[PDB]
Parts: sequence; C-alpha cells; structure tokens
Amino acid sequence: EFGNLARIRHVISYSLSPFEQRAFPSYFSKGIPNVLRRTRERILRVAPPFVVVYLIYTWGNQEFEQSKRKNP
Amino acid sequence: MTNMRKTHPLFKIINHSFIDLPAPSNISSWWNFGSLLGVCLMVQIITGLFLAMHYTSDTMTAFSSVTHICRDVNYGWLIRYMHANGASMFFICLFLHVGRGLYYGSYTFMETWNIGVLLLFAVMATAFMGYVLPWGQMSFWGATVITNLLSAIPYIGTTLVEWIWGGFSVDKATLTRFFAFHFILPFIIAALAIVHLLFLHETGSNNPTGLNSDADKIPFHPYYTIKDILGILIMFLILMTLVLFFPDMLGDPDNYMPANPLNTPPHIKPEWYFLFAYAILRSIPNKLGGVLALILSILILALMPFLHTSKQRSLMFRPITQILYWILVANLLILTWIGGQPVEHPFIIIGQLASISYFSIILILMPISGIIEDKMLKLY
Amino acid sequence: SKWLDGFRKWYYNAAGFNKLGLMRDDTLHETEDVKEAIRRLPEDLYNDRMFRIKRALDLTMRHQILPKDQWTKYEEDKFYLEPYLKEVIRERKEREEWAKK
Amino acid sequence: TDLTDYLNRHYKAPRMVLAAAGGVEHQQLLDLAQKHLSSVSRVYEEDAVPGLTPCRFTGSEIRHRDDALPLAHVAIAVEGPGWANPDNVTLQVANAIIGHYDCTYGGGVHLSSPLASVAVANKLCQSFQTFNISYSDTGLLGAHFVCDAMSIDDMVFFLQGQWMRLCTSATESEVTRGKNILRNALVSHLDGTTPVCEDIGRSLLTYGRRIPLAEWESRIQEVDAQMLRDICSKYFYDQCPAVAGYGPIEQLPDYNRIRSGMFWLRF
Amino acid sequence: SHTDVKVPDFSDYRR
Ligand SMILES: CCCCCCCCCCCCCCCCCC(=O)OC[C@H](COP(=O)(O)OCCN)OC(=O)CCCCCCCCCCCCCCCCC
Ligand code: HEM
Ligand code: HEM
Repeated sequence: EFGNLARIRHVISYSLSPFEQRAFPSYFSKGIPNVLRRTRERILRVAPPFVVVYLIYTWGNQEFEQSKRKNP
Repeated sequence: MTNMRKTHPLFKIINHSFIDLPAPSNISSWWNFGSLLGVCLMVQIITGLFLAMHYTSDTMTAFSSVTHICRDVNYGWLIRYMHANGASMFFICLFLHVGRGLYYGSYTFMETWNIGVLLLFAVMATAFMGYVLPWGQMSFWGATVITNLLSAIPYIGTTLVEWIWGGFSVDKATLTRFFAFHFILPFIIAALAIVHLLFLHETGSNNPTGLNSDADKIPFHPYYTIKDILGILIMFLILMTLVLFFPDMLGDPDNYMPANPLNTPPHIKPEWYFLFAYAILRSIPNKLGGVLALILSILILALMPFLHTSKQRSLMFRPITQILYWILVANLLILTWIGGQPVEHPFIIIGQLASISYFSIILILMPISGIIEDKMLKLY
Repeated sequence: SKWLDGFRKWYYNAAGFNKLGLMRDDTLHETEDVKEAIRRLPEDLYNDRMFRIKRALDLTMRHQILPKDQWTKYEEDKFYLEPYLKEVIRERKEREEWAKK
Repeated sequence: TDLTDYLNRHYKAPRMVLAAAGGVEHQQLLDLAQKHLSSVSRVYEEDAVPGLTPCRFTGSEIRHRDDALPLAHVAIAVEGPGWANPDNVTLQVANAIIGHYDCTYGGGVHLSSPLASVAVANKLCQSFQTFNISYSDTGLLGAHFVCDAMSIDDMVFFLQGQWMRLCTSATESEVTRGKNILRNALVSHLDGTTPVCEDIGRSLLTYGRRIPLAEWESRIQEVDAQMLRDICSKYFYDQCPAVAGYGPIEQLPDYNRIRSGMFWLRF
Repeated sequence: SHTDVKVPDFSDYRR
C-alpha cells in the first residue's frame, strides 16, 4: 500500500541511474575495511562460545581416546 | 484505457503479493533463506513425484526396489540423492529461518509464529517417516525404538500401533500407511506455508533493526526478486554439490544394509537434524519424560513470544542477550555432537549439562538478561 | 556509583545505536502504549524521529555507520518520549484498575 | 564589486541585441542607436573570454517528500537536442500530439489527446503539461503533472505508454493534427508587439538570425509519421530520464520501474 | 529557500 504507509515531512532523496554509475565502484579497496570493521565489531560476541565448545569437543574426544589405555 | 496489472482478477493477487508489495530496504540475506525454504519444499515434492510415479515400493522388498531405482532406472540415483540432500538442505534452511526469527525479534507476530511451530512439527514428522520408508537396518531399529516410545499412551498409542502396523515385526501390509501420509502431509505443509504467507502479508515484513520500517520501504520487484534468484542459484549450487560430489557425507552407511530383526546394530542414531533431539531422550531417564521433553522443547520455542521482557525488539542493540544467544546456538551444536555419540561416560553428564543449560537459557536467563539490559539503559 | 556510571556509559557505547545516529527513545519497540506515545508527540520531535529512523535504515542497508564525529554522544541523548510514555502507562494502569473493580 | 565587474565583463556590444516591434521606422531607430548606444567599451579589459562549456545530462532522481502538501507535482524529462538542431521542431509536434490538460478544461471527455482522455476518464490528475525547454547544445523535453498521491504511479504508466506510442504507433491522423496545432501555436503566439519583439530577441540570440514564419511552415510541413516516430525512437527509447517530485510522492516509483517502463520488451 | 539546495557530488560512484 504505497501512499498510505507513513507520514514523512521535509526529506530530500537524491539517486542516480544505474547506467551513469559503476557497478563495483572501488570494490576491494573500500570493501575490505568495512568487512574488517564488521568482523571486529561482531567477532568478540560471536566467536568465544564457538571457541569454548571447540575446547569441549576436543576434551571429549581426548577422553574417549583416553578411555581405558590398558589401565594398570 | 485501464491498467492491466491492477484491474485483472488474477494478476492483482500476484502483483499485490509479489510485485508492488512494500518491503523494508535494509533486509539482509537471512530473510532470503525463507524463500529458499519454499522452493526447497517444491523440489522435494518434485522428487517425491519421481519417487512414486515410476516406482513400486513394497512392504517386504522396499530395499530391493530402492537399489533397482539406483541401478536399473535412468537418473534414479540423481533424484533419490536430491530427495535426501534436499531434506538435509531443507532442515539447514529451516534452522537458519527459525534462528533468524529467534534473533531479530520476529516472534512478536503471534499467529505467524504459531503456524510456524505447526509447520515445524509437520516437517519433523515427514522427515522421520521418509527416513522410515526405505526399510534399512537401522531405519527399522529406529522405527521400532520410537514406536516403543509412542506405544505407552493408552488408546492412542496402542490402537495406532495396530493401525499403522499389521504386525509388530512384519506381515502382508506394513509400510503402506507410512508411505500414505508421508505422501499426503507435505501438501498440508504447503497449505500451512501459504497461510504463513497470508498472515505475513497481513502484518508486513520486519527489518533487522526491529524498528518501524514504514519510513523506507521499496517494491519487492526488482530488488528482492533478483536477490531471491541469486539466493536460489547459490542454494542449488550447494545442493547438487552435496548431491553430486559428496552424496554420503551428511548421510550414513548404516542404512545401506537390508533389514534383519535378528541382527542388532552396533551404533544406532537418527539422521543429523534429529540428533540433538535424540540427545534429550538420552538426558532424562524416562521414556514418557523424553517424549514430553521433545514436546516441551518445541513448546518453549512456541512460548518464546511470552518471554520478551525487553522494550527493544531486535538484538542489534542487546549485547548481553546476543552473547546468551550465541551460547545457546553453540549449545545446540554441542547437543547435536552429543546425540551423535553413544551413551557412555561422560557423554551422559555432558547431555545433562547441555539440556539443563538449553532450558535455563531459553526459559529464565534471556528475560533476566533483558531486564538487566533495560535497567542499564535508564529505562526502568 | 561512579564505576556503575562508567560501565553504563561503556554499555551505551557498546550497544551500537549511537553508530547509526539513533537516539535512545527511537529504539523502543512500537507496542500500543508506544504508538499512542508517538501519536501525542509534537511535530518537530516526530519529524526528527522519522528522519533518524530513515537514516538508520539507510545506513543499515549499505552495512555502514556514521563517522565518529557524527555519533550520538551520551550527553545529548535526552529522554523526549519518557514523559509521554510514562503518562500513557499511568492512564492505562488506572483504566485497568477501574476495570478490575 | 562583484556586481560591478560582472556588469563590466558580461554587458558587451557583440552580445547585445536592440529589438523593436510595431510602428517603428528602422532608419530613425538606427540613427538613434548610433547616437545613444555607441559607447560600450567592448574591448576585453582582462582578456577573459567567457566560453560555453558543454553541459552533460545525467539521468538522476530527486524527490522532496513532504506529506502536508495537498497535491503532488512530478516532472519527468529527458535530454533535448538544443536550439540549433531542427529535430526539436519535430519534437514540438510530439508535444502537440500529447498536449495538455487542466481540471478547468471545457472539452470534457472527447479531447483528441489520449492521455487527456484517460486522465479525465479515470480521474487521474489535477493537470498535466508537456514542455520542451532548449538551451545551448542541450535541453529538457518531457512532462509535468500535478495530481493526488493515490493516482501517481498509475498516471506515470499512462504517460510512458503515450511516449512509446510515439515510438511505434504514430499514424498520419495525429501527426496531421499535431502539425495543425503547432501551426496555430506558432502563428497565434506572435500577436502584439511584445511577443514579436521577444521572438526577435531570442532568435537573434539563439539561432543568430530571425527565422521567417514561412520557413517555420516549411519546416513544419516536412514532417510525417515515419520521421516523427524515428526521432521519437532516437530521443525517448531506452533513455535515462530525470525525475523530480514534490508533495505526497510515496507512490512515485523508483528509478528502476521508470527506467524499465521506458522500453517495451516486445521488440 | 528551495534555491539553497543542490545535489551532492557523486564523483566516487559515477563513471
Ligand atoms: C578486547 C579486544 C580484543 C581484540 C583486540 C583487537 C581489537 C578489536 C576491536 C575491538 C573493539 C572493541 C570491542 C567491540 C565489541 C563490543 C563489546 C564487546 O563485545 O565487549 C565484550 C563483552 C562485554 O560484555 P557486554 O555484553 O559488552 O556487556 C558488559 C556488561 N557486563 O564480553 C564478551 O563478549 C565476552 C563473552 C564471553 C562468553 C563466554 C561463554 C563461555 C561458555 C559457553 C558455553 C556454551 C556451551 C555450554 C555447554 C554446557 C555443557 C558442557
Ligand atoms: C509429498 C512428496 C513426497 C513424497 C511422495 C515422498 C516420497 C518418498 C519416498 C518414496 C521415499 C523413499 C525413497 C528413498 O528413500 O530415496 C522418501 C524418502 C525420504 N523422504 Fe520423502 N517424499 C516426499 C516429500 C518429502 C519431504 C518434504 C521430506 C522432507 C521433510 C522428505 C524426506 C524424506 C527423507 C529424509 C527420506 C529418506 C531418504 C533416505 O533414504 O535417506 N520427503 N520419500
Ligand atoms: C515450513 C517451512 C517454512 C517456510 C517455507 C517458510 C516460508 C517463509 C517465507 C517465504 C517467508 C517470507 C520471506 C521472509 O521475509 O523471511 C517467511 C517469513 C517468516 N517466517 Fe517462515 N517459513 C517456514 C518456517 C517457519 C517457521 C518454523 C517459523 C517460526 C519459527 C517461521 C517464522 C517466520 C517469520 C517470523 C517470518 C517473518 C520474517 C520477518 O518479517 O521477520 N517460518 N517464511
């Protein structure tokens, strides 16, 4: 329902045609810092549970391979 | 002169649902998994049609029929492996869809989430019964163990055991009931999916920021149309990469033997997307307790909209609940790994700790974390 | 205390809605009480709020944030929706109290 | 000082036309212009020649959303040829095919223009008007309409269809009607002393000479439907328009829908 | 004033 969704006053939007602009304007040289910024802002909340459960997995397999070992 | 697209009795439905539908501009790729789920369901039914219209599945020689499909039917291996790995990719996309809804505060739609929970029950049932159908060794043992689980309840367990099974081991007609409503129930899945679409079209989509997106909305065509086509091509790449290079990676060798009730299996498990659920049956030492534990896990998934004690919808501005959420996601990964491994030391106590951590995170830890987050924001 | 205030400011900076230029009251989930809190706002606060939401959606669409000079610092994040929301909550509470008896 | 040196370097005799229309004796005004206007200091004081840099048309879209306005104005324009190109004369006939419409027009429903007929038949616009502005080596050719919000998208579609009709379905009848309308426009406008003097000044500033109206008739008569439709295919088909909007313009579409609608898929 | 506005420089995106 375009036309009766919201009420916005005094805003200006500028846009270009896709045929008068580049499809990949400075792709790598402006995309690598943003990807590194997002990774630095999110890896401290995503990664440490995965590191702890990798430690849990390795400890479990180490105990399973250490289960009997011809016990004296 | 009139516009054909807005006055046609059949095309106003398709453009109001597909073309000029206003969608949020800042939608990421995660919502595209939902669209992938739809087309994944479609190709399943297509392969399912190819698994019935040429084929003769038997109550006694089902496995012989399946190997005659793989060897003596042209492209039968291809459609069989697309059916199996499409079930696997369907559960991958369904898990990512559910996690999207769980993370971005999309559970505030009540009836949409409830019929999603119904759809999840239906796809669990179809996947399990489709795994029952080809009549392998460990497929038979899994069907026997879980029908012994469900036979305990009076007048609805025992009566349906004698209804879906002519005899407990084998007689002249056993698997045709499994085949019958594994055949019909994905069409109920498709009907509940179009009800899912109807309710979402009633309420509108949701942005990842969780705010009112009515300031910036764009037509669905041609932005999200080409985004969905790109996602479908990437999904089909991965799907027949799993089909056509590594067909027995997500699968298992233990069901590639004929069924023999005299021969016990050394290691028994369900498929991978059932595995963590199987771990819950290894958690509580009660069969009825395990059944109610499965129902309670999907019921607290349905009950998650009542636990939203925060005044912020999405979790982009909620770091404590984000940390709790990723702890929960890794806890389900640990639960899948535990459900894979057999019942010994200390996998029993890892199963106990993982199950109580899962229930504590979903039940009590997330609303208290939201209360702490709201208290630290000078809100109350 | 002072250390609680420091961890509060650190948590505000780590919440991440100051990177998109959003204020604190813009991020409230639009329930019914919040909807008639917005409906009772004056025109200038409402227009600034709609521009802030649209700018946040525009920045989220390109996966970008504002420069650090343009971020919302702690002192200018005033509480403009707080009296409207609290009186809406109070009148809803007294309506519920009247309907209870 | 800025006004002073702007007036010094911009008010020069070789870039000045003294035009007169009406009951005027040419020799008397030439004598009086030699008496009065022969002090200009036309010499370049700083030797700074102001040259005409060729401007570039960029397909873009500006929209000013403000929902308290009662009606929305939208203008869509593609690049025009310029003053020196005769093809705009043909494009003038194209505007005479599309025409204009207001809510106060007395024609009602039976107007010859199909866009005006579908605007009054479906209650689309307050008004629309087709314009062709020309500048040195450039210009803007397009339309401007004021309407309520809930029609805007639909009306845009109708307008685009009419343009594509000028690419393909141009017949002899509407071309002849546009020729007659353009003839009446270019003779009826040059009535009275003021518009004739305006035409003289703008003709000696743009074309460098006053084109006689018989030459305008000869240029108008040379067009038919084939050359009108190939010039319309040259200037409208698969082009990037410029879109401006002001008012309740939420239903005004993006650049992608307009750009897709400026070419048919059937050919 | 509507004459006070102008389009920003799109030089980093334009060809
Ligand atoms: C410090 C920089 C390091 C890198 C150097 C280079 C610099 C990179 C750029 C850094 C920029 C600054 C940081 C930006 C990220 C945002 C802030 C952040 O993440 O802070 C760390 C966070 C603090 O917590 P926060 O949510 O912010 O709130 C504090 C309130 N007390 O704390 C955390 O996120 C820690 C969470 C730890 C969770 C551990 C969970 C372990 C247990 C999981 C078990 C799961 C399975 C259970 C199984 C049971 C059965 C065995
Ligand atoms: C209504 C359409 C469907 C029909 C007719 C159908 C029919 C069949 C048949 C005949 C089999 C046995 C052949 C084989 O095992 O390769 C089978 C297996 C299977 N089906 Fe379906 N099916 C349908 C839809 C689905 C859906 C939607 C799912 C996903 C939930 C699914 C999951 C499975 C699984 C996991 C197997 C076992 C594959 C294996 O042997 O590893 N089926 N199905
Ligand atoms: C049975 C398989 C399913 C299919 C085919 C399916 C299909 C879809 C589709 C096509 C959409 C719209 C695309 C989008 O915007 O994400 C969608 C959205 C949604 N689905 Fe599903 N869905 C399925 C399962 C579920 C389940 C199990 C849930 C509940 C956890 C769920 C909850 C939602 C929600 C909340 C949205 C709205 C997204 C938002 O605006 O935030 N879906 N689904």
